Amino acid sequence: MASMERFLSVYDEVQAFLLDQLQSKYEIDPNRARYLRIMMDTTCLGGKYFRGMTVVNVAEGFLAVTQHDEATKERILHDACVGGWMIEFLQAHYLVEDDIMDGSVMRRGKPCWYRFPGVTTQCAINDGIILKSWTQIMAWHYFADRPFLKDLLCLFQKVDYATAVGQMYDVTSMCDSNKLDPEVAQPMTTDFAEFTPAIYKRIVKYKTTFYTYLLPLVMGLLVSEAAASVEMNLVERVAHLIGEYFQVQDDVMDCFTPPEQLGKVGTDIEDAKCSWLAVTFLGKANAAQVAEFKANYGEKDPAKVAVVKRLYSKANLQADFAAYEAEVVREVESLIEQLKVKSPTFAESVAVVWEKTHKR
Amino acid sequence: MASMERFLSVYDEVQAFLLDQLQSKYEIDPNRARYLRIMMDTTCLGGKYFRGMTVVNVAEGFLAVTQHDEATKERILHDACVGGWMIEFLQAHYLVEDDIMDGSVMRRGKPCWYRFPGVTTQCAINDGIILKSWTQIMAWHYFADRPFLKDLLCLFQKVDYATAVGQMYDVTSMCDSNKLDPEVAQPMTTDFAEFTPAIYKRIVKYKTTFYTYLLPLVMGLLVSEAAASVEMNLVERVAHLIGEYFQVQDDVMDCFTPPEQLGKVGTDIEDAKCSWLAVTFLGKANAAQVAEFKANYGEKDPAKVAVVKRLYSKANLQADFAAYEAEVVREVESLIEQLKVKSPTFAESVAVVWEKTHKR
Ligand SMILES: CN1Cc2cc(F)ccc2NCCC1=O
Ligand SMILES: CN1Cc2cc(F)ccc2NCCC1=O
Ligand SMILES: [Zn+2]
Ligand SMILES: [Zn+2]
Ligand SMILES: [Zn+2]
Ligand SMILES: [Zn+2]
Repeated sequence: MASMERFLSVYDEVQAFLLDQLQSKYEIDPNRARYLRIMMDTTCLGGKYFRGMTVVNVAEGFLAVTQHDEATKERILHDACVGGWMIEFLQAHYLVEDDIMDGSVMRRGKPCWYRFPGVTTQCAINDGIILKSWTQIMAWHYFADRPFLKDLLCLFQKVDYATAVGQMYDVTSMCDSNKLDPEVAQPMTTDFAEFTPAIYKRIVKYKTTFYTYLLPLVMGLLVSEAAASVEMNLVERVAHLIGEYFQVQDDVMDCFTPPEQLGKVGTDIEDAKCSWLAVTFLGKANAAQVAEFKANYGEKDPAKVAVVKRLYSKANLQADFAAYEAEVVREVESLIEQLKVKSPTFAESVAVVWEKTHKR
Repeated sequence: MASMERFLSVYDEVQAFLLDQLQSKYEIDPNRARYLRIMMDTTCLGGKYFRGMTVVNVAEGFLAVTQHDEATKERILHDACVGGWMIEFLQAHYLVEDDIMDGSVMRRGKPCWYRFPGVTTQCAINDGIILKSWTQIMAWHYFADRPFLKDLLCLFQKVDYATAVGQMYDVTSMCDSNKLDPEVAQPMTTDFAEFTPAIYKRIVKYKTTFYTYLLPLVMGLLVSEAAASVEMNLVERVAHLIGEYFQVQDDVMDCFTPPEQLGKVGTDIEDAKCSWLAVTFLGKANAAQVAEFKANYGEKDPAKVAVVKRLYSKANLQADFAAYEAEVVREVESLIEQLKVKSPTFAESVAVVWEKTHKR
């Protein structure tokens, strides 16, 4: 069976399971079950399934070099699909909540969930809670007797928690640290002293790389019982590197990709986000460029946003990006090589993850 | 050592642990650690700690009848305190999110977290995420080698999930079920056909009773390794009964308790909530009373809210409440008795839970 149709089939199975359970054990009525079915479909489906499919691809890699009964191959691939859906639903939780937090309009060319007319924020905040709760229900049901259950649940929590901490680093990225204070409304930075590579890297490492790259890779290893085929520090290092690159591309596209192609009107400039473009621009600007950037950044006014875009275009940030891209190619290839000392197969899965990231 | 000072001491310990961990493993800076410290204190502290202290009281009960080394008594009480804080932090997560969902103003005579000037909804939604994530971090750290870890984490998830499903039942309680639909803005019910005792009971069972009563009782049993001293169906039945009673009192107080004493301006009438008062009023009203109630319920207009209050006062709902209260006294005493077949101690803890509920 091809991997993607397996993966999509298991979505239907897990949906049925969750909704059947709500009816037998949580007293749900058919109309609220329908509401939850629609919510799940709307929030979990229509992406590329990169994260969840990575769990399946890692597991397929190991299957090709490990002796197993056919039933065992099937069980492992079914666990990989379940595990992939936990990651997709964890993503779904964060997109629902982040779109409410950020007052976002669209996502993927469709309205954010909370903006649907029969949803509203009141329900959507709790729908997003449910999305994440479903990841646990899946796990406890499908993995109750599995030897990797403990390790999988402990990994998943950590990644969830890293993610939430990353969200805090992101939403507070335009504030001056020494001014954080629940009692006092937070001004935007005026010096941009915290728009540094190291501070950027911290935001991205926690907000994206743990759930997007580390967790799919390591879930593949756990459902395969293959964590001893790898040096976990190397898996972490490569995940964080690749994940950083992924976000740098997202940052660049928020600004320069046509909204119809983006799926989204990009607002990083108005939102005063600590983007790769802002940081890299500040890393090369002269005094006058820095002052013009300060006078225009983090303002809804379209005349000012267009000044920030003009500054970025004039500053030749494509040069810095190809330099960055070169260095990431270097380091990711070094790490892949180090990953072959213990697992050629695993290193090859990492290669494929890198290729899918480095092209899109 | 007295139970409450133990419990409060363990709060400080767990706080220190969480913030120290953020610094050593999650790259946090001191100012964001301070923000999280303040958030934790503001959201987790200043209640009565009923839920978390119930875990400690159940555990104390078992200690008084079970032979153990002093070090083991200390370990059990420390686990009970940790477990109690997981419940308090789970509550904190739901109050933060529910206050944002409901557009609430105050809670306990202080502003809702999201309304603090340096917080805002953008941060508060994610602060509430973190609150719940901290419950898992506590568990994995303090209970990593404990034999009850699996059972505790599986119970906790279920209770979390019941809670979220209860929140969905509550936020959708004024809608007609057959009209739920993400695509279509939801009208308030005009017939109130779903304002029934059974429908009310379902809302309350899931939204409150699992986290408020079931989880503290069963956590006490798990940290005591005492789940075999009870018939779990009886613990569930008693939890749900007592929990229902608790919410009926909250419902009555939302309407009739002075806001300065309530901690809150009560808005259940304006919010068109399926409250015990609404249901019980509809269960006894004549046609004219039902029509006046329909013309006035679920409106912000203070003239209409005062009409709904007048209808409730005229309808002598105190009578129905003392009748309800009588029946709950009957059934809770029956269940306590059934709980003595297997554990006098456990039954006595349930008695104390009932006494603290039935007086406040
Ligand atoms: C717990 N902590 C952060 C972390 C979070 C995760 F999600 C996954 C891995 C790691 N490990 C790196 C450092 C550490 O020990
Ligand atoms: C899982 N489900 C609902 C439930 C949720 C909980 F939080 C705790 C207990 C129960 N048990 C009653 C019925 C059932 O088996
Ligand atoms: Zn965001
Ligand atoms: Zn972006
Ligand atoms: Zn609410
Ligand atoms: Zn209330």
